[PDB]
Amino acid sequence: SEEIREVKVLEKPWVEKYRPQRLDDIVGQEHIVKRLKHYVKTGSMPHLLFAGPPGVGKTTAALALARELFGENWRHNFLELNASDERGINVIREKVKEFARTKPIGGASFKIIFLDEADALTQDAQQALRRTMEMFSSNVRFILSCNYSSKIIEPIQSRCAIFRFRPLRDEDIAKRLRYIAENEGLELTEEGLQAILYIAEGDMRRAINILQAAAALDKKITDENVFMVASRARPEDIREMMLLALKGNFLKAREKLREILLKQGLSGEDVLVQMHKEVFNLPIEEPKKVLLADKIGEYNFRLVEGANEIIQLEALLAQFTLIGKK
Amino acid sequence: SEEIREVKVLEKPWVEKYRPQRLDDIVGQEHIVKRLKHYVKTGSMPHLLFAGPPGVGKTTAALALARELFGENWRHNFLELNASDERGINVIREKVKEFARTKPIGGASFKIIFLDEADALTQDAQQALRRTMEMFSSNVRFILSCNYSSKIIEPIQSRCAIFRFRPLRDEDIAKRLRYIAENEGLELTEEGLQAILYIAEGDMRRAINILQAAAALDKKITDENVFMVASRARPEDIREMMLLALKGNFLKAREKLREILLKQGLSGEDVLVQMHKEVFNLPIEEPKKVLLADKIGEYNFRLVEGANEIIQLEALLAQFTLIGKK
Amino acid sequence: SEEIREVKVLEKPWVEKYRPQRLDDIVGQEHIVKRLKHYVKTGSMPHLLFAGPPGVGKTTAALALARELFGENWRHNFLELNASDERGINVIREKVKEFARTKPIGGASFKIIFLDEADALTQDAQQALRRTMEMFSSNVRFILSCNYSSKIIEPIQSRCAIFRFRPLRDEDIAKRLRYIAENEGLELTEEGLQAILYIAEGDMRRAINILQAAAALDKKITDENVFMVASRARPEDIREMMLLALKGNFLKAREKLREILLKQGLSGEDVLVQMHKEVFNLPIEEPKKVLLADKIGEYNFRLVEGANEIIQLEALLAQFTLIGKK
Amino acid sequence: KVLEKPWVEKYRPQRLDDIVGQEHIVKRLKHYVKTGSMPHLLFAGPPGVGKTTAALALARELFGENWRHNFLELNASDERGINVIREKVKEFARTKPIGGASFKIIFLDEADALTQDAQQALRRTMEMFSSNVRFILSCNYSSKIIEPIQSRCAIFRFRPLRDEDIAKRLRYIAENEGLELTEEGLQAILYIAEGDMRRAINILQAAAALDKKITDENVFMVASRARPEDIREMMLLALKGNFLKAREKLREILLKQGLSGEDVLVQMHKEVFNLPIEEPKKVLLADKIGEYNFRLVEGANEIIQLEALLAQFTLIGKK
Amino acid sequence: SEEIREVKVLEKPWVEKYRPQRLDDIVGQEHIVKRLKHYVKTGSMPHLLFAGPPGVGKTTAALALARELFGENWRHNFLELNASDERGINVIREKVKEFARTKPIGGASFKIIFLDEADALTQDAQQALRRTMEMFSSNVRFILSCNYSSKIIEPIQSRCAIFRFRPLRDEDIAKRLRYIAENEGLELTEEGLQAILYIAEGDMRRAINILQAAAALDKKITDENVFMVASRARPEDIREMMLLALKGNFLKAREKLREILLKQGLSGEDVLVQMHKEVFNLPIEEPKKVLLADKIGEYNFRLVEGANEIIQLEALLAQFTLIGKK
Amino acid sequence: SEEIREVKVLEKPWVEKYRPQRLDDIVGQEHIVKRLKHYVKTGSMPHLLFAGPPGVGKTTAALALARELFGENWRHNFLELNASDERGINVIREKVKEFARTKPIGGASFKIIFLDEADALTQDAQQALRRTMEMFSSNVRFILSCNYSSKIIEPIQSRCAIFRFRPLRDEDIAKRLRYIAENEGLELTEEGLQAILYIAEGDMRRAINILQAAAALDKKITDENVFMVASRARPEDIREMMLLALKGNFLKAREKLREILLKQGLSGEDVLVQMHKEVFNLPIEEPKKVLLADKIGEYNFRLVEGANEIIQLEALLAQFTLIGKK
Ligand SMILES: Nc1ncnc2c1ncn2[C@@H]1O[C@H](COP(=O)(O)OP(=O)(O)O)[C@@H](O)[C@H]1O
Ligand SMILES: Nc1ncnc2c1ncn2[C@@H]1O[C@H](COP(=O)(O)OP(=O)(O)O)[C@@H](O)[C@H]1O
Ligand SMILES: Nc1ncnc2c1ncn2[C@@H]1O[C@H](COP(=O)(O)OP(=O)(O)O)[C@@H](O)[C@H]1O
Repeated sequence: SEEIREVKVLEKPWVEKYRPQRLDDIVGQEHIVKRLKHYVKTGSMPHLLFAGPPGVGKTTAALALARELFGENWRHNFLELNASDERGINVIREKVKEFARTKPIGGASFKIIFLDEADALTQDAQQALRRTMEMFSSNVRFILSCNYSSKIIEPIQSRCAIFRFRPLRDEDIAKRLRYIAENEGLELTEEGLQAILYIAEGDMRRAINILQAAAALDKKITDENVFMVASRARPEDIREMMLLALKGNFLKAREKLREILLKQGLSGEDVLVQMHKEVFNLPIEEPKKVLLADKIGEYNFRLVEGANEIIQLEALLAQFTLIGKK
Repeated sequence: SEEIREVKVLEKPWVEKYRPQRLDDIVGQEHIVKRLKHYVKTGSMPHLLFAGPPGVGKTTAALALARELFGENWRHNFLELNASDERGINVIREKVKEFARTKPIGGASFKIIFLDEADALTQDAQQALRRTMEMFSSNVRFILSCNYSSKIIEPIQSRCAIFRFRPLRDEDIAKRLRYIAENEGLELTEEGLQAILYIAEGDMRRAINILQAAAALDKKITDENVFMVASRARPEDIREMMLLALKGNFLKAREKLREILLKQGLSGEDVLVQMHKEVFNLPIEEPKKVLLADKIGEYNFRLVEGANEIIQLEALLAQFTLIGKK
Repeated sequence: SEEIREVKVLEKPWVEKYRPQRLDDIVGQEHIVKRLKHYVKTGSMPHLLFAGPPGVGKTTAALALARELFGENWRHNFLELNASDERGINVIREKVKEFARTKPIGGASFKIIFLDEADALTQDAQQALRRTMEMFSSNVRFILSCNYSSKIIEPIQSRCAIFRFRPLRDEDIAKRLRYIAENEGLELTEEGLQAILYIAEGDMRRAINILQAAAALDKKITDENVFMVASRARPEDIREMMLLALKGNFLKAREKLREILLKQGLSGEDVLVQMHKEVFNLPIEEPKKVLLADKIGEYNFRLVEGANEIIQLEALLAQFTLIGKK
Repeated sequence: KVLEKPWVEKYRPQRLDDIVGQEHIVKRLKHYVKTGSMPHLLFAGPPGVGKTTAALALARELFGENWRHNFLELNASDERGINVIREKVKEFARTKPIGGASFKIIFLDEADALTQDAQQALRRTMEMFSSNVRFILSCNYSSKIIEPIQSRCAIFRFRPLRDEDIAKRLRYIAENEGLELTEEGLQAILYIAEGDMRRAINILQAAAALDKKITDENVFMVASRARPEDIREMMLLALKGNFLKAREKLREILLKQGLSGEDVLVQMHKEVFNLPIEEPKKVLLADKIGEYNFRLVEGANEIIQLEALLAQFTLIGKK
Repeated sequence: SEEIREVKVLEKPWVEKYRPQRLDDIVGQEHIVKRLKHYVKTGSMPHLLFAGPPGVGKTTAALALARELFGENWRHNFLELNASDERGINVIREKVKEFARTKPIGGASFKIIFLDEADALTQDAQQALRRTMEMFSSNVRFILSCNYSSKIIEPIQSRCAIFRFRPLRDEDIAKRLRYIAENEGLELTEEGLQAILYIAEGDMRRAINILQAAAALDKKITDENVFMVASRARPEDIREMMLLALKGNFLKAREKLREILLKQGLSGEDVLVQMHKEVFNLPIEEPKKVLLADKIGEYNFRLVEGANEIIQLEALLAQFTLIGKK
Repeated sequence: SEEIREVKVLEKPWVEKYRPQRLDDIVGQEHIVKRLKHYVKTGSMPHLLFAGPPGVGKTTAALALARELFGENWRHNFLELNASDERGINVIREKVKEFARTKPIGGASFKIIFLDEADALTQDAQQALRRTMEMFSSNVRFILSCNYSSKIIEPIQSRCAIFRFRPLRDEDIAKRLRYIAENEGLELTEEGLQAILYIAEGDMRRAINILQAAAALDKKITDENVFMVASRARPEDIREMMLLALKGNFLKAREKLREILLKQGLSGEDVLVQMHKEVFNLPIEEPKKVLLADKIGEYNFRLVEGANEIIQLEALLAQFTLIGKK
């Protein structure tokens, strides 16, 4: 009757389907929320600037806040625009003037325009936005999302309360993953759990995206699949490949590299990045880590210029055999 | 010579003549074929993301699926567009805009678009295709081909079923080469065969294009003609050249090189890639292989850095900055 | 009946709320102001050129000169373009053809175009400007802003009344700090005051913007809050990181970088910028200072060109460990 | 009209005095007409500077209205095989002249293109019908022609034309073909041709192929070279300390004109000395331009890189 | 009915018209002449290896030898071939087979095959020659010509009598020239002769070719014409360009270079060779000559790789300005 | 016919005229020659493995072995192949089996196949040789040549009698040179002999060539002719030149190079070869010797690629003084 289990899990993004709906559902940002609640509890708040990584809270809170601030009106008093991609037409001109001119729904004191990826706007775009901002201050309240506050011109920055979102701890990312798992028919094995936490590195959205894609292959989330979904390899394999080289077993490490490459089908950059991570979890004297670190930097730049992936990766492993002889 | 033979033996691409038209006519991608058959046998499939090398199954598996799904109605329900060659993102979100606006043919529930070289798209481009993908999510199903899944933005990957195509085994490649050989009337010499395998190293397409090419020169497939069209020197020659130089006969290694570059007029990268390969077929101590591998990586970069004019030009402008303030 | 404390402070930029609105309200640069009062009480004034540090008197003085020569419409006879934020000497020349186009509002002898950072234009550009300055000379007067009168060409300078502003002392702007800090109800801690001073680097505007942003974070203007909003790290922390590297403590330097990166949430460019500034306050010989300073620029080039941030940033630390040894 | 015939082959000098800028050469050429005696001639230099103009202009004065036969014009870059160069000549310099002088002229355009052996064959052919015909070999560098042919030739080195010379000629074509030669466009055509008269005539035309009005824009547009002002700005930005914006402008240029690393590179080379900076800076830039031209060159010399690598094997070879 | 002198001067190359006919006429190769005379005087002669520069006596000697060995029969019994495959190694070993499979004319005991540029053959080729050499050793006698004996394989070298030709002293060259000047009614000025000798550096052929070229321009041989037809600028001029660049006048040096290039019409390599010849004749400190010699070597190699000449030449001049700042 | 002394000397290469005929003719391997004679005495031998450097006795002895075992029939029973020559050894494998097929001529018990450079065979290649070593062990006997026995697989080593040839010594080489001098009517002087020994440095083949070449100029072998025919300058001269450069006397070095070049007419490479050798005989610290040597190698590469000989020689001498004063 219905579609296949595969399409059922791929249709709607788990990232959205399970985004917390209230400032009390959000996690790991405890201090950030306390500040936000104060707003909703007193119907008073200035323009906001949410700085930090993607998938750690920002837009979840930008929505939750509006929700607890307008109840059933959030959707009629909250304009979500994405500066960068610019979803649609001139999503920064005639669109706003409309929303901005009308009034809030309910006894609401103001509206909210959530400009996501604001730091993607040129200095000029930000100048215009500065005016377009102070223009309807009385009616609209801005919530600017960005990677780095230092990428937003000061005129705009001085009119905002700065919030700095940081990565989330594993436990928190884990609780959410365990929940989505149970409430989806998944058999989240612990190996698969750890495999997701490690890669995700504190980015909730990222962990979810890996969890979902994983489930599409099978309801039993195994680490082997966590790795097949992300262009990732087993952290254990990457280390062996390096140690083998360091120890002096260049040919063998070339062998290992060949396997990881064939099994995972990941890119040179993918391997390089994993290499840069595992190198620091190696029983190697400090001085060798210094040399290793420099080499990874240099080879990363060679890849950027277009150098041959396999040739460069093998030349890097040989460098390891060289740094290993000391 | 061959009067008209060199007109019929090469008028139609043997890759688009002997290309499997049935999922079960595909070799090497077993577990992938299994999954694909399950789609045609349910009428439901989500968006597809095909990751791996070229000429190894990705496009024949797209067509062999359109066939088993649209019967003779494939040429009108299955569209193929190259993400790179195509003018741009817009032209892309355009051609599909008119294709996915009219229902299928033959009662098929949906039509299919095949975006080849999808990772060739910029991030912004992948943002456009993303929206367009969701826009026509009911009428059309997308099959995105890419060299690495890690070069496709997460929003799109979290909506596709991931498939990883690996290189075909030499066995299967030969099985099909003999076939095409018989039905085409060719003296498939044991030599010329091994050549094509050694050069193709897993790439079905590449192996065929070469086979057909050598045939276009002479009905009898000689490893001589293989290397000729293959634009690759004889491994024996490459190894000799490198071995001579290693012995200490630079002057002689250099003549050998000149000859090669003279005969088949290969390229710097051609020779380099062949040298990278043969380093591991030489009778030398591992430590020497370590060095040679490092050196070949280095000259690969020298070649790359040389042909990357923008990187050079910008490094120049930066030199100006350190100068214009001295 | 009142907004929360956070909203009161932010509502208007303190840099304006404490801006000498009149010529006779400026303190510190007396000799200069008096000369400016000669043009207000005479009606006649030539093209001008202000020389001095940022936020030391340049803008506040020019703005005041538009209130005593236009009345309350200091906005309909006073343009404001930034030579460095503008394309070139065309988009700028065009803006002067649309401003001087229509005679000054009311009975106004002429309008005024405050070109900020004029000495940021190339000399071929400073020519076109000199050409444009005169052509409209009649209806519009200019107030070219620069950092050094010497960075302005001859054709220009000879036509301007050179006003030079002296860098306000460090404990000088401190006055206009403890003031506003007490006039706005703030427990401006001594540390924090010093922290603002270190980052302000002689610019009052930046110093005010930092207090306002810091005050919005809490009543007590602390150092932890001056950095968090400034998007910078404690100079001691930067230097300690660089020093820790030079000494060969690579591993420790890494963690310092991680901490800074994690907590303060800085950007690679942010870090690289602070590294380049704290490298000269190092208990190190000048020769190493220049080398290190160039390495920072080398790795930034890599970043500008697409290299991986954490990989390169750490590679840079290793260069430090390596350069320390030599 | 419109574009019936290339201004070049149309407004080409017919007399040795119609030629300008190669005075030392013309004076020597008019000594041949004056005595009716002349040896094999060797013309070396760039294209569009006077070589063929003189070849024709000379043959006209040595044969008069009757010179269309006493002048077999050939082009060395012919069908791979000089076996066609001995039969076509076997009968040309076998048929003595009449009406003209005591000999015939065979203008072999681009003679420095022949291979060693081909040139040695031309040395016997040259000597074969020496009494009948007289050769006029045209080349880029006389150093490409074998000495046995250089010693038998009177050598003339055609230099690039000066601006004043080229300019006026363009004018005497504009004011007779319905054209407006403004100042922005003139200084433009000149700047790009760098003394090449054929080029400055193909640029004047192509730029007028949009309208008689020759604008500095129509000029750079038709041609490849980018706006000197742009290249110059980019460098000043860079020099001024604004690497980011310069990088930006560069992309522009490339994105616009669609040029190569070397074209842009030569253009930079040219404007460096045309910059408001002190001399010492020009020293450092000059050095830096050379360095990067070398990097680009080295990067593309696949033989040198490969042999450098084999030389390295030799090193690694010694255990 | 005569011809203009310019015409009578260019009818036949003087290197030929005046090439010595007898061994006794040959100059500056005393000892060699004697060895060869002993062959004609005894009818006994082995294979020969003539090593040395071009235009100093090798060919003349080979010919003069034939003339004395075969009288008028020298053209019949003496065959010259350019090893530099004036058609291809074999299609040259073929021409020697036809020529060798026949009896000598006039009743002489053997014929001569004079190989020009033997040292231009690869080792494989030189190995084939050694065979052909041994094959007809009884009928033919080979005279192999090379720049350096060390470039000919030992097997061949052992079967030959080595003759090491040297450059000719100026006196020797002067005589010949003044002789030809006498016989051609030219005015060889002291200066013109000094120029010719300077430029020829001992190569008789070269000297005579310059004389001839210059005579074609005027019975009066002036150094102005010598330099002009020899495509070399005068020493004093090259020295000026260097001293100009060396004292700080880079812009001037460039100009001078421009003049030389345009005036005399040299090449990039021509200027470098001249600079190398003249740099040691400058009133400069030894440490500077050391840095300049190193630079000329570096730039020579850049030209060898095909770098742009003007760009490299100006860049080299800039190096003179830098080195110039003691 | 009665040719002059010279023609008689160059009649045939002395290396071949005096090639050791019998095992007692061989010089310098006394112990080995003893084992070899034992085989001829008993008419039987196992497979052999010759190890050591080139031109020191391996082939010579192998041939001398075949001559004594087979007498006049050696050429029929002794086959010599080169392992490294893959293509040829395969396009001749048929001939080999043929040699191994037919019985030994003259009634001898077996034929010998001499595999030169047997250590250029891979592990599998060596495994296969072993197969055919046993296969025909009854009719043919193998003599494998290599640089190191350690490069031949244990299996194959187990089946052979190992012989380790060592370098020859001046004394062995000098005795043979004396024998030839006597058997040719030469006046071998001490200076001449020591000169030869010095130039040949352990190479018997080269030593004989130098002697023959010198005998062709005179019957009295002087150290003057030896250096000349060998195209080498006085070793003291090369050393003095380099020492002069190193002390900082670049100009004197240059003068010396001039004198040398004036006295002989060597090539850039001739000089570099000698420099490369004499640098190791300078009273210099070893690390310097390695620098200088590397440097000569670098400049030889420019020369081989077409650089200007004299310009590079001078640039090289400069590099010496730059290195010295450091
Ligand atoms: N504290 C959190 N609690 C629960 N889910 C979270 C939290 N932070 C992020 N997420 C998840 O990550 C996704 C990314 O949105 P968000 O956190 O606002 O970051 P961004 O600014 O990159 O959009 C959300 O859809 C949500 O599922
Ligand atoms: N020693 C010499 N005596 C007389 N003429 C010489 C001598 N050396 C060179 N020449 C002249 O230089 C020309 C070059 O020929 P030659 O000396 O044989 O050198 P190559 O073998 O390089 O051609 C000859 O035509 C001859 O006129
Ligand atoms: N003892 C010797 N007596 C005479 N000549 C020798 C002797 N040893 C080597 N040679 C010379 O060296 C050449 C090289 O052969 P050989 O010594 O067998 O070494 P390889 O194994 O490298 O071939 C011989 O042809 C011969 O000219």
